[PDB]
Amino acid sequence: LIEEPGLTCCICREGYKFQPTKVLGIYTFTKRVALEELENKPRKQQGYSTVSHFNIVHYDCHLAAVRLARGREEWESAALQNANTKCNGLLPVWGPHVPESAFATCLARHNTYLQECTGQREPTYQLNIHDIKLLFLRFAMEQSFSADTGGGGRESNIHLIPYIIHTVLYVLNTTRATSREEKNLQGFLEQPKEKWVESAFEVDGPYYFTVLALHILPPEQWRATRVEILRRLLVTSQARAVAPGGATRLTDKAVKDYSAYRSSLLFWALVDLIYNMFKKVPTSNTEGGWSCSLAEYIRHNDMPIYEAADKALKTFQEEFMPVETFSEFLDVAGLLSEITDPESFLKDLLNSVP
Amino acid sequence: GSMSTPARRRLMRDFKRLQEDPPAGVSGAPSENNIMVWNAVIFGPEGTPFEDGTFKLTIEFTEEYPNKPPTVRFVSKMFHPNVYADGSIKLDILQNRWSPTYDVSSILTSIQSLLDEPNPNSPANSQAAQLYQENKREYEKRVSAIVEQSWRD
Amino acid sequence: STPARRRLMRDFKRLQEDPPAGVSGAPSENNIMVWNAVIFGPEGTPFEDGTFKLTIEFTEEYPNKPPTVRFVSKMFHPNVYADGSIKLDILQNRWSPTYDVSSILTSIQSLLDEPNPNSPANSQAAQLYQENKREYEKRVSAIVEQSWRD
Ligand SMILES: [Zn+2]
Repeated sequence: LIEEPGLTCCICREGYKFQPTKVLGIYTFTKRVALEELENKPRKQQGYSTVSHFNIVHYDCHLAAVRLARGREEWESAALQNANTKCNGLLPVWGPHVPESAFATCLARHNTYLQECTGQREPTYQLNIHDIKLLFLRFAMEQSFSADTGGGGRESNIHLIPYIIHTVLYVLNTTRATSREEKNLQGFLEQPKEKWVESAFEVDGPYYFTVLALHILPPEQWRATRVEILRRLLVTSQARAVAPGGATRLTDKAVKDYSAYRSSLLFWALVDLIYNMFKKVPTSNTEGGWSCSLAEYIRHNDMPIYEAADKALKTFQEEFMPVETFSEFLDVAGLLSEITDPESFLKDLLNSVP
Repeated sequence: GSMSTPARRRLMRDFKRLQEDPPAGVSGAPSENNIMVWNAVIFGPEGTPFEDGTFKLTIEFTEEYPNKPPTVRFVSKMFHPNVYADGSIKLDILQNRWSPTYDVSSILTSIQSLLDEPNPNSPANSQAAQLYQENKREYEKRVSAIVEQSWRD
Repeated sequence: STPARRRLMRDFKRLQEDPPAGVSGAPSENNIMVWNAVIFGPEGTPFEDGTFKLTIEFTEEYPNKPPTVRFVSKMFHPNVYADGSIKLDILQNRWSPTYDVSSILTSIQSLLDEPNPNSPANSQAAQLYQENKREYEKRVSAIVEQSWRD
């Protein structure tokens, strides 16, 4: 009868308003890549990086279409309902009135899909955090999203973020692994400045722990850690620039061109804009910390998040990408209220690290 | 008719979509009793020799809908390079390239636009494919014969 | 009337004419697709003296697809998630259209007596059921008492 406001399966045209217990899924495409390219090891540590055109299907409607279509591959079959852009996974989303028994069954099905195309048996949430990290880096480094699929760019993958984040929040909440990563994250922040050069070439470097902080730190805790993380991201850029292979101490501590810091600054901006999308999330005191409060917000607000994602992409695409100087970055990021000396803040930071 | 199955529930959705926002030139509806059989008319678009034609066709669904495409055939007499001799339509969207996201409205527009710009390199009617590229006068003359024949029903 | 609703009427009959001991369910006064059932804790088990109330959500795909069986009273059980949903083979993978509301409610109270920690849903509960039986029945008793409020 009526149309469905929120997410709608493109096969049956129905969503939660008529099937509030049917799991919705996002067609994704994941491939086996290296976690960190600057890892000084010969054989890079392996993970996976995923992209999406953000096409929605019920998990039953996907199986019904590929089962009745015998003679062709399951994922060659799903490409027709995925705007002819090839795919190999179906990321499940957990609706408000969807039973946890149904979502956990679909997440295991998606994990098996990841085991096949990426070869990574047992896809942990740590590997999934790196998957968000690599997806963030595709935004910040202006990399291609349609290179392996055939369609979809920043517009498509900016809406994949909250649900790719959700699977990390779900594993962090059921397995009670929040406090372990909380103490593990605080160890990264408390790293002395001698380790900063060495961490810019490690797998679980400053990029990974930034994505992790997004999952376990409230917005108030982020604003306090914004500058400290910004320092570690800036030193990461200089380390990877003056010594693209490996380094333990900063030799060339002189400020370089803005093109050397642009990747880390857009990475920082993309994370901050996502925190702005979730500025309305209840802080705590609700049967869980941040990873619980955020997971329930993502669960119940599919449409508020969609508009916030397009609003965040608009700010990233129109205001952050055209930035040419580090002083202009602090203007757009809004850090001038707490970083009063932009010229000295950089050169002092590169001098503060051995 | 209950409309309990997945199909029918979708066919009702395709009905309300084709009813409250029908494309220009086409109009369809299910049978009064069996929803698995639809009747649709496709008017010949202007700028083409099919203009002023009331071409009728029937669509037959199964309970596999929308996973499997429906069998569409022209009831009115048709002379087109991409239409077989029994009303069957040699179109990829209706056969191998069928997407479960396509509805009845998207099927009628694909057939409507197929009359305007045929696909002669992949022919279903050998006689109409050769006339569309060689003698444009005889092609638009034979099509005008089925335009008058579309009035005979 | 649809095939799923007429089948749901038959489920109500066999649950009112031959109601198995320890359970009692009925549809809502307005919606036939939403049922509410009570499962009294089996005697001789840690769930004794418990009045656990459930909800059963059906769709027009019934009885070909299993319903959404969910607990409302809080439950500390290895095969029961935090939101009330149950990890049970007959409710997910091994579902058969020959089952009904009674066969489900009976298979649920049987699971309270015989859990399946091999494929668990509450890891903290499945760990206590096999390692520390004394503590497992200590938290289950707290869930029994908790099922008495509203
Ligand atoms: Zn669907």
